[PDB]
Amino acid sequence: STNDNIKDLLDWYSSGSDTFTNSEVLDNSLGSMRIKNTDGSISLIIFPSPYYSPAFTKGEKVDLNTKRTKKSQHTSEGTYIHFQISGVTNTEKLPTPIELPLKVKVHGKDSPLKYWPKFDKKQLAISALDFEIRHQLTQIHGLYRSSDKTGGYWKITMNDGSTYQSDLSKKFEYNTEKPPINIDEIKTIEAEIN
Repeated sequence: STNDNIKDLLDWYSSGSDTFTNSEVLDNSLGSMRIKNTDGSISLIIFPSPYYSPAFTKGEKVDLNTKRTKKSQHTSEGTYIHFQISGVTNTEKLPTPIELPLKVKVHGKDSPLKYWPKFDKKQLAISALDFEIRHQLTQIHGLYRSSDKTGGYWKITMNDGSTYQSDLSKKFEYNTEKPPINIDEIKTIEAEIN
């Protein structure tokens, strides 16, 4: 049996993420952005962190690799609105897609990856990297599904030695999220399930 916190995390990381490329900025105020997607929908995205406050101005193009906070709505005016959190980056692509070095250990023993995607974007928000890492863990490695896989961490080590890390027993700390990083500067990503 697992506790209620672990159940919320299983629901959160087992659903998917929203992906929109080449969207256009309509408005950008403190803590949010109103974006128009190519398919005609509108995205209302919140940015709770003072360290990651997108500075894109009206008219600029951006990419979305984000998560919805609630069900989308059809309004009176007939617009389709998405409610998402974080995940806005520039539209730059890498010369050729790369494979991010992810090594996973479950109870100290190595656990091989299955369906770990390649990435063609130059920069990804840290919350998006968090979603991808944890999603692979819940779908392929059993994270949050039983009581013996409820904690651990993931750690990204950059070429200069600086690191980013998240505790798997808690939801990603959106309120203190750091700015998006260039994925081609990541030396290693390790994930351990206790």
